Amino acid sequence: HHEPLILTAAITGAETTRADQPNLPITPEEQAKEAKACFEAGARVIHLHIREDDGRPSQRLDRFQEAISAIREVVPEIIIQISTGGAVGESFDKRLAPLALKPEMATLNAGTLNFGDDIFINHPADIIRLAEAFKQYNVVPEVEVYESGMVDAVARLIKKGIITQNPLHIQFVLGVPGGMSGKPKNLMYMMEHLKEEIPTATWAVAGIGRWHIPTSLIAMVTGGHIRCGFEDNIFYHKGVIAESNAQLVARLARIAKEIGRPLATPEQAREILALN
Amino acid sequence: HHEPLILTAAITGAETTRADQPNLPITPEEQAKEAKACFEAGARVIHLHIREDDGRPSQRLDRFQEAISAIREVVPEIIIQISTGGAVGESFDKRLAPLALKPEMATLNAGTLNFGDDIFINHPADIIRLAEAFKQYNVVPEVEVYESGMVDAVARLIKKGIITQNPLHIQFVLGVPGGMSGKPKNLMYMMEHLKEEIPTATWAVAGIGRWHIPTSLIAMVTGGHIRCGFEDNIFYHKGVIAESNAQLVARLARIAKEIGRPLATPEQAREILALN
Amino acid sequence: HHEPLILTAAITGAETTRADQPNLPITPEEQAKEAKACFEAGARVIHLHIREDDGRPSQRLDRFQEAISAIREVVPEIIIQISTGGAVGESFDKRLAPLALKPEMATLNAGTLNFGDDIFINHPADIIRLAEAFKQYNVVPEVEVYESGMVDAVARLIKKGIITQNPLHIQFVLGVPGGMSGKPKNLMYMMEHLKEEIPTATWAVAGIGRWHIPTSLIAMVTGGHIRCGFEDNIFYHKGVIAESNAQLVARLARIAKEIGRPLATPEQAREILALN
Amino acid sequence: HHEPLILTAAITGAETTRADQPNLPITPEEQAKEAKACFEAGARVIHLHIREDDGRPSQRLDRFQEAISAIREVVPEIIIQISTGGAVGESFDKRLAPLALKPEMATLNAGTLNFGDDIFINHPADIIRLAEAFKQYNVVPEVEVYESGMVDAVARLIKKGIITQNPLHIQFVLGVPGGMSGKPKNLMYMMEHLKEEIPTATWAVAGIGRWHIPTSLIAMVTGGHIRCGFEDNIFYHKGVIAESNAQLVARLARIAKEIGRPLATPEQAREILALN
Ligand SMILES: [Mg+2]
Ligand SMILES: [Mg+2]
Ligand SMILES: [Mg+2]
Ligand SMILES: [Mg+2]
Ligand SMILES: [Zn+2]
Ligand SMILES: [Zn+2]
Ligand SMILES: [Zn+2]
Ligand SMILES: [Zn+2]
Repeated sequence: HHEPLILTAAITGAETTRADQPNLPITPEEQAKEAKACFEAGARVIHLHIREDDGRPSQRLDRFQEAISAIREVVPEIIIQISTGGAVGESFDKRLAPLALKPEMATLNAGTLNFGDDIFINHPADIIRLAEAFKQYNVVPEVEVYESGMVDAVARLIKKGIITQNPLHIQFVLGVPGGMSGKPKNLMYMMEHLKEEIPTATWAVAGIGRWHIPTSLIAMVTGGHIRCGFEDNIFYHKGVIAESNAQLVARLARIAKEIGRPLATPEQAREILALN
Repeated sequence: HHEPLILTAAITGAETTRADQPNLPITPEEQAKEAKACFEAGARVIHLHIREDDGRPSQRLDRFQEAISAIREVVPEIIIQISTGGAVGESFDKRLAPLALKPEMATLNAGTLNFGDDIFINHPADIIRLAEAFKQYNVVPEVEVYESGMVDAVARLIKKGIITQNPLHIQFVLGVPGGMSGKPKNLMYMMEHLKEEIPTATWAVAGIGRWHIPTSLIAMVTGGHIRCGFEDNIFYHKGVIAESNAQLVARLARIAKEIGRPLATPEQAREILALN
Repeated sequence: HHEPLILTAAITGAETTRADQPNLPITPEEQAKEAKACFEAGARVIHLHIREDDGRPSQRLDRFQEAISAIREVVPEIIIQISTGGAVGESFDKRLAPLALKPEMATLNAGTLNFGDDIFINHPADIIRLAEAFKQYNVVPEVEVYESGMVDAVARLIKKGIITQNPLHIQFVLGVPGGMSGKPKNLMYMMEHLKEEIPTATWAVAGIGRWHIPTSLIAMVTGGHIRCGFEDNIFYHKGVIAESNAQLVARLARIAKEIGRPLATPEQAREILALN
Repeated sequence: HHEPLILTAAITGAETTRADQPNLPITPEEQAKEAKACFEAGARVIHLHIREDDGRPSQRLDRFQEAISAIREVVPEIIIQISTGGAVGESFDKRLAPLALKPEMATLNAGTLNFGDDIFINHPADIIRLAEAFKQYNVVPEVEVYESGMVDAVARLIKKGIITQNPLHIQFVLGVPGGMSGKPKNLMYMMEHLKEEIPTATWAVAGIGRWHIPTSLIAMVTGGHIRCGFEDNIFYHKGVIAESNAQLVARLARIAKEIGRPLATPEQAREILALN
């Protein structure tokens, strides 16, 4: 718990509505304002989904460029990580295309799983073509794993030379209905499983909904990094809607200050994530 | 390791070929002969997939009835458990239909996962309609779980009253490329996770390929039950093709005898699995 | 994590020196002042060792009565838990005798271990006669466990009817040089091992030195209770001396408030610990 | 699980009686006969305690030399590992002295624990002087661990350069009343904890009494080595006395042959244990 802590803010996502979370940033300007407040509260990475002005999820490259430019202009030092997951059911071609904008980092979903009432599909041949696109556009991946078997699947892609990023950054996404939950036994199992299978990988955790607090506090004291935000959780407390993404980031920064864990500077975040 | 041991023989499966495993039983008569040898070697359950005479996987109800009748006639006491998984890619309607034959037991796959180069699809709405069909035809399920999150998903179906079977029998299917592996850390994690989430559930393990021996020896001494067979593993030793499914069953029976774990009688197997 | 949190303050101990920790309470008056400040900061239990005015550890019943009375006079709501461990090397007769003062609670050390440069001795026959004295004097024990095997040893005393207290309160004491450390894998293992062996037991954790923060944050989100204080840790941060025991308690209360875990009232602490 | 398996036979011990186990070897001639039968059954190490002709435990160097010479004369290939634990209650000077006989290997008990009705004492200063005697006499240690905290204590002696043996061989001694039990969760925890704290250490497990089978089957498939014998367990099955130590060794050799795990040759056992 003395190693620097990287906080990611997943500020928008594909499914959160403005009716449930009135402070949900939808436009590039709203997303830039939120990103500045999150950076000042301690966030070093923004996990970015884009929306049309009507709130529907978007995959348009011009809209992604608009949001990336707006965020970059308010906080040049923040790391802008784009989502290649998008909205469940979106075509894989549309999910892959924004890598052509050459972001510093982007997500790489490592498997298929039932996801609420639907299926989040990542066909093995599509995972390989996405992994190949990361190499061609020189984008560093954040590999998203929702279950134990996805760690093994990623290890096999490393062994075959399909994923060559080293060190590799994994994010455990815990709490999806259909995926592994965020209970402490599970996060401890996952970090130890990852250490066995991909020994040099670094990791972060996203705890959906009620799992935000248990995943965050374990990650605090096990060297992991943490994601928070409206994409994953709109509540500050049970039954109490959050005021902003920055409010969620600031609580994690306050707990890190209480326990003496320093927040990573932008330079340290880029060094840990091998973005230089 | 003093509790009775139930051995399941998965004798055929959907993908194993006769060229790789010349002793693969394909016809109902061949499957009955294998089932008798497996029963005499210690198996109390047969996990049944059917094939056409040309070796292609089948879902025909008349072919399922032919195989069930042939096995029943050689060993009336064996438990015949039919597969509702079938061949990856088969239509869900064809996978569900054989429950109408009212077998004593059948498999119920609890989630979707990448499975080798393809996806084994179990849409959440199809899992619910299959669970409903088990109730209507008074069939006891064996719930197949390939990942941690599938245990939580099954617990939510129990909470909603969609799965009412109690005690419920779970089988951990470990070693699929895309699913959780069969390493000892994983089987220990899964039995403890299941005890937390579905405390009265019983369990078995199927260790695909190289995971057959590690899963079997852990299950031996943790009270679990074991599945073996050509569907999951065609080798008796690394690089040494097995002579029969009964050879694989007999090794497990010999190890159980060495350590003093009794094999379940047919009556004990039916009592543990709540088939009476 | 809405379950009430009981904070224990171990304010003095037997070995801490005022040379290392200038604000260590030594006398009954100093201990009463600290106990009131700890109670106001959120502590519901004081774990009490006594000292002579010169700072030497004491086992005298008149001195224990002086300290108990001084604390009760200024903060009657707090639970005063006396130590039967005392200073390593103390005679077992002197360690047992203060149970005759009929405190609400007292510690019951469940095994022997190397403890720094010495041995903390708890002979099996002495553990049994101490367990019998808890029954004789109607005192509730807090059972101190430093290793996995002490949980099994306590389970055997329960089976034999030597310990009949139900529910039983266990405290994991982690970080002793010679005992189990406070790394997160260990505290997760211990709570799970205790759930298997003594399913109805409640638990707390004391994290010695550098293990204070990792044990506290894991206990926060797993339903455990927490001990802090100069007996276990004199530092607020690595290389930063704590200002008082109440400063350590207040940090835990602030983290609990951040995450929405309520602090137990005195009535709830007595109900959970079965002190009524 | 193709890694060679080293079997140790702990043939006599200090406490086993011929009244409970009529075929217990007591004299040097009896111990030599048993050692040859154990070697032929697959054992590569003899863990040696000596007795007087009346069955009383001994620490005499002339009696140790008699037993070592008798075993070497009939089976020179076996590794003779002497006990420095001896009978609980024995003086530390008498326990250390036989290292002057310059055996190939000897045990090094890494902590104190309650042991049945007594205490097995290993004062921290005595552990250090024993570690120094291993260097003085050029003997390789087998470090005996009964609890998690003993692994940390050994790691601290390595850090201080008190133990310089590399690779270090640890034996987990599980099932002592007072020590960690041999349940599968515990052996999995211990091998993983040892991998975190002493990454290059090799390990074996001794499962006392009823824990012999669960520890052996887990070690079989996790790369560990196994100890068996009358010192730890006199029963072949629950309520079935073992016929000899070689009968216990032969069962482990049969299970290893069933699963395809080779037994170490004497040369491989000396290479793995760094005895050349
Ligand atoms: Mg949708
Ligand atoms: Mg706002
Ligand atoms: Mg196919
Ligand atoms: Mg044949
Ligand atoms: Zn996303
Ligand atoms: Zn099948
Ligand atoms: Zn104390
Ligand atoms: Zn011994």
